[PDB]
Amino acid sequence: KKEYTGITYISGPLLFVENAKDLAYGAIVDIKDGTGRVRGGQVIEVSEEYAVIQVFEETTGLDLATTSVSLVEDVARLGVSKEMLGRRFNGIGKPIDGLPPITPEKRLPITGLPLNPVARRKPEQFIQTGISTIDVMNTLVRGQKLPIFSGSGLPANEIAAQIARQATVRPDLSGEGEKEEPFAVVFAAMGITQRELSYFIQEFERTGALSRSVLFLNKADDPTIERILTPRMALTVAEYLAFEHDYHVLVILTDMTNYCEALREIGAAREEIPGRRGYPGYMYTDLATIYERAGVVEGKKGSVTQIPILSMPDDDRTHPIPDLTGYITEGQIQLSRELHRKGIYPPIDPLPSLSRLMNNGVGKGKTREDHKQVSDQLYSAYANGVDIRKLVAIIGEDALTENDRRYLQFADAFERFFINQGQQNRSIEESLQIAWALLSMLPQGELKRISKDHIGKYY
Amino acid sequence: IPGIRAQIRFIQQVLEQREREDTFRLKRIKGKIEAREAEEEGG
Amino acid sequence: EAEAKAKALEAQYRERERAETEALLARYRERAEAEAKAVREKAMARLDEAVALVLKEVLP
Amino acid sequence: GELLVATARTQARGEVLEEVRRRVREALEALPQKPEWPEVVRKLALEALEALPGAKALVANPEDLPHLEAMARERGVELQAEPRLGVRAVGAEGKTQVENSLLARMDRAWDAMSSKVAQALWG
Amino acid sequence: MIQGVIQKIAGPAVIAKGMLGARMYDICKVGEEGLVGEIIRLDGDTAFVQVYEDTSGLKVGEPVVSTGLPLAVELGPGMLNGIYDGIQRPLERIREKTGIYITRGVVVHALDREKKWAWTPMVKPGDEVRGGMVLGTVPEFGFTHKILVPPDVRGRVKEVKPAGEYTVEEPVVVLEDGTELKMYHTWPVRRARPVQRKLDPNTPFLTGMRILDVLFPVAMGGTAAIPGPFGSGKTVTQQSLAKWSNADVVVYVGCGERGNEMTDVLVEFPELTDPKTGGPLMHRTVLIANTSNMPVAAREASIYVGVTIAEYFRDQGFSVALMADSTSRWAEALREISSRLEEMPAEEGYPPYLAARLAAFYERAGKVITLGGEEGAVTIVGAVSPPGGDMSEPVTQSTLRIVGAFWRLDASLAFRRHFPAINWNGSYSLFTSALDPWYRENVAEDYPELRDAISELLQREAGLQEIVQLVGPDALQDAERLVIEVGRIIREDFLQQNAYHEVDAYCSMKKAYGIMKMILAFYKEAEAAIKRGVSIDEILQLPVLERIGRARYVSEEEFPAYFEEAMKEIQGAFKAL
Amino acid sequence: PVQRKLDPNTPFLTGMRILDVLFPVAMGGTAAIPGPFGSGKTVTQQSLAKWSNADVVVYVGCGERGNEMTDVLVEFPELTDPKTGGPLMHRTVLIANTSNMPVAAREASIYVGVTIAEYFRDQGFSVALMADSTSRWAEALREISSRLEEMPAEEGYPPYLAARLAAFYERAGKVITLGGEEGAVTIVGAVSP
Ligand SMILES: Nc1ncnc2c1ncn2[C@@H]1O[C@H](COP(=O)(O)OP(=O)(O)O)[C@@H](O)[C@H]1O
Repeated sequence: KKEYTGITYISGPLLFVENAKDLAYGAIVDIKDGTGRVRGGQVIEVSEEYAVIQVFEETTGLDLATTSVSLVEDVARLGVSKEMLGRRFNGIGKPIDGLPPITPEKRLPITGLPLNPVARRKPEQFIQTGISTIDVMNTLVRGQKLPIFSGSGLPANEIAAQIARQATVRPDLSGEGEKEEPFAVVFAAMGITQRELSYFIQEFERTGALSRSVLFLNKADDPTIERILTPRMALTVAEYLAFEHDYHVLVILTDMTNYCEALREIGAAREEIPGRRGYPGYMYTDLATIYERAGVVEGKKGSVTQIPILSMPDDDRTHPIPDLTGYITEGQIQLSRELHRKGIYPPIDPLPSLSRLMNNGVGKGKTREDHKQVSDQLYSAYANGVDIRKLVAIIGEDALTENDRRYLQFADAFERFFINQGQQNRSIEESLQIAWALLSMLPQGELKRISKDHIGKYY
Repeated sequence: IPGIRAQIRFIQQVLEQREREDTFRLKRIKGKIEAREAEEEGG
Repeated sequence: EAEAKAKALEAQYRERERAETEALLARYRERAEAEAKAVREKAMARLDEAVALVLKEVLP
Repeated sequence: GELLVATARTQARGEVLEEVRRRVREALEALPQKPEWPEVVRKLALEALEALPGAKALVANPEDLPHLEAMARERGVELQAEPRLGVRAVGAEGKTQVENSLLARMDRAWDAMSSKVAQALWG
Repeated sequence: MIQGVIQKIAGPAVIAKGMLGARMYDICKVGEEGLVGEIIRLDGDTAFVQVYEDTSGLKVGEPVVSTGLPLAVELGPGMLNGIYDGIQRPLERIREKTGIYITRGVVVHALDREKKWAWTPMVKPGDEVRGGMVLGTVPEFGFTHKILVPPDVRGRVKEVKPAGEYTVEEPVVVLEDGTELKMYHTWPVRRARPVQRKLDPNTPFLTGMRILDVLFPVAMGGTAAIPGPFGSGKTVTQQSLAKWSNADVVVYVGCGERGNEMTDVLVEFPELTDPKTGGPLMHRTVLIANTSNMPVAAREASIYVGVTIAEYFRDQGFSVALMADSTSRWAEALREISSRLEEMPAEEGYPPYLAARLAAFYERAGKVITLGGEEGAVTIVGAVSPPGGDMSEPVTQSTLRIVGAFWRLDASLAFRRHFPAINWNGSYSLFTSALDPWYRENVAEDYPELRDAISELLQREAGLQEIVQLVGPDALQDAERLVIEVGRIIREDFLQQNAYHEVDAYCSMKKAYGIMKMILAFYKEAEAAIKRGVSIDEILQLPVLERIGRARYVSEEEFPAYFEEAMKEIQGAFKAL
Repeated sequence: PVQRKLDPNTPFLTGMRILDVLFPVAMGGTAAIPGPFGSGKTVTQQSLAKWSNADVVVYVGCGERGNEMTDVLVEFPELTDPKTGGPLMHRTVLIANTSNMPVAAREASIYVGVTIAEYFRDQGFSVALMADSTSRWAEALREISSRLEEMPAEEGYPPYLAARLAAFYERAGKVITLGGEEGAVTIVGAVSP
């Protein structure tokens, strides 16, 4: 354990300590002083005679007189036990499960590069969610990165772990079984408040719903540094689960706003040459590089279904942060204040919201071939009706014609009844039923973005 | 509409160019500090 | 009376549900304590060897 | 229920594994006074001595260093000072001061093979 | 500690010498004007001075000798009642030694180590005690403050002094470790107190108002926020909260302050009627004032001092009511550092340590059960000055998902009668859904309903608003002015609150409730009027609208019967016509 | 080099009427089309090329998303070049770039096809440049230009804001190559918003 004192110069989260010939980038060592105190710091920018450590503590009860290094491990990165599954974690992951450490079946550097260009394959398989609207309008399939546009004081957060627990990986309806699909729920928060943090303990912990899941989550309280790496964990780990050992996976982020907020601090000092929003590009980089774990690799049906999860603040894609996302990611799923206010569960916008790829895994008796036009039935069927809704104080349900007056009423029944669902865990087929019914209020003299044939199957 | 368009338009850019200076001013400083002080691998 | 009869169901539905699910816990927990012991017990015998081995790496 | 059982077992195995660690650790603390102990001294003393390309002196405690005669002759030709559960070395100016703690060696093998050791136990 | 005097005359952040082995962030004794430093960077023996106190005599070779320890609040008796600098210096003692003007190097002693204060033995020797464990009673008010084992300072008893008036630093238990519990302890601000375990709100704090007390009900153990613009609401919108709180301990702290307004806080608290007591609000208030003339680091201190108190108290189960006077000056205080320390800050001159300097700190506590086995409600009131004014300050985004409530302040709105007439979507307290159990019983089961009932209109009204701004009531469906007008009272008696309109000095649950039916009714009766075909005008021209118009003119007591008539007066001025 | 570049003024046949009928191409210039998400633009590039009027097909990505970044490859033999009978893939050099790619990967991406095109072109071969998110190429350039002393003291755009652009389009036409023949060097600028 290679000691080096020579701590000259202590500035903020940075630290020089002499030497730096012997060191390999992305390093970490414990500096221990007279108190022997542990502070932790990645060994960054290796100079030659010195290093630059970016420690995370407070440097008090610290003596320049006694300093050293117990060489911990430079390229430290996780082990892995995919069968350690009752695990619950904070940030990087020290047992918030409190259960005794893993068995490093393998040892995983958190970076390794994603997939192969020639590995990935365009979608072809739906996955149900336990939610209705978010399977109908925008339809979940495996290997889909669906961003879910949240906003400020909202219960996005809820509808996350909520629909989390509802979830069950499913393609039964297509003609396949469900026996050979392991379900890997991987859960990761960040920036958690006292309140929120227990809601977590409430869901998994509700019954054994950790019966298929792991937590990982770097509080605000927790250092923003360790924060950064937090995802990279389950990111990398997830590969080891499904790609290395098939599961049908669920990436569940948390406002990655935080990561980047967090990112910033590092650079703000490190003199990291800005970029737009002062924020140097590679945000660009990193962001690409994370969701490239989508696509179906050959020999693995155990492909990851991705959910990237953050909020815009002024709720426009103006922020790079959504933009970015919105350039590469396969969708968009927003939530309105109005909506929550109106008490719609899920409270998910219309036209604003969309699963970019979803033809592939649906139809064909997998959810009926008819799912297609049901999706564009209700879209336009609905959307028309909000025209009526919005012309009302001008001209009410009198000046109106019957049809459009029903299209006011359609809208009303649509929002209230279908898209609100509270906490009921509908079934994909049970979701479709509804559709029919609601549209049945309107005549087929007011239906056509489904063939009459099909509508008459469920009229 | 087009007027109120043009407003934003005006804003934006104006905000933006300021932002050069940020870096430019700060930058020059960096250069100083680093030029005098970045020679610790020499000694 | 279609509501009433169903009301009469509800009682039992909450009760039986309670009684059994609560009972299921008894069975699991009190078996959990036991099963935890049995992996301890597997070790106990061949435990010594572990210490011996571990000691051996560290010693020179 | 299955989850309650699963935790129970895994938890239980840790209590065991940790015990085994402790015994070695505890053992390593009863080592400096052993009779076969002076011999052990100079092993770790040497191990540390390799690591520094500088040299100065070889430091270890009483119940350690006095016993060392091998590298009391060799190296810095000294038995200087006292830090026991390891032997460390000094040499070539500051910042080079490297150790090899017996307990950091414990922590090396322990921290890793919490896996294979666990295999030695179960299986 | 490590000896130095000024090595290199160089700024008020100087370079000392003889300071290797230094511990960053450590209090010192420096110079001779009472000067004190902070290790704010290291270079072996040479050290970055953080300079608090002024000089106009910076030269070489002037003491700079550390302490090897860092900062500390003298916790214990004497805090309640009597001001405390940001130096935790009872400004009284200073004033008596200075004059009207403040003068430094005038170290005073925070707690009376020179007065006789009761105590009581309660324990046994040959036995032992751990942290946070009652010892005896030093008293002051019915807010009686026993003394406990200060934790980290916990061992085996050896004596237990007989009850008696004694000095605070007098030991009163000596221990079989030869150690001695005494009646107070100076304790590092920075260190954060442990607890038995974290507890969480579900219980609602009440600041005696309506907006943030039902419409955005305040949580017991809460967290909150306000950007109150420049000469545009905040300060004066913050004091009545003090005298309308269910706090165990009021903790008035203001930073950077305008002297004058604290001649309206500090010298006004005596002449405040504690309702849980009678006299000075200072019965459960300490008063911890600091100004912006008063140093930068004091500006920080202030804050971190009331944390410590908050913790100290929290242990003791005291339901901390802290309210913070805007950080932004604080932000500045850090951020001026940057420049002088020749550093690359975060954006537009924003120091880079930010998350760093906020986040842990803020989420330190809030209704959290302790090793004192009691629930300290660290109820803290975040204020912000948006100095740009921008709804896009860093400081904002960092506020996100940390407060429990947040609100913003419009100025010409407020310049009017309703200061604070604000956007509720210019606000949000999600900390409001776990109090619904509690409300359901405690007030009532439609107490949470009736608050839902308002909002329905309030945001949907926006629905209409635009069309107003696209024409206005100029032949539009009779639902129109229904709503419009409705919303008016909803802000006018229902939320137009004033201490000064003393009839509305306070507001209660049940009062608000009363109202919630008062109006409801009127609305209802309008529905079946207009549905019947009635033109709203005459519904306008109802006296009973003015009877509800006295509803901030109707105090809570009066309310029961008051309202009970109006439900009739409604129907009399409605069904009839 | 190619000797003289001559007049590209024979239009490029594409096999879909109205297109060229309305707005033809010449044979070695600079075109453009926008067309983002929804209404699968890919349609065109497939059919386009299917008939084409070039004897070589050239494609790459720069930002194109993973599976789709693989899609190209897949659609290639699906495209039946009845000229060859079989695949269009026959007369096809393929290049790629998802977006996770190495730094200068993306930067070279472009350069590749262009350089190479000339090869064939010079040999008498009508080549067929296309475009995937031309605009997104530039992203990277910004990034690239970021980490440098220099900056987009332009307006959040990499300085050399006509540099890369230039040669990219200047190079083309109805060349009278060093080999004395011609290679049609049509480009379409899908900056595709
Ligand atoms: N409830 C209120 N009724 C009347 N005036 C109020 C009320 N709340 C705040 N104010 C106004 O606030 C004004 C000053 O702003 P203040 O609240 O002190 O904050 P700031 O420092 O942000 O301007 C006072 O002149 C006072 O009229």
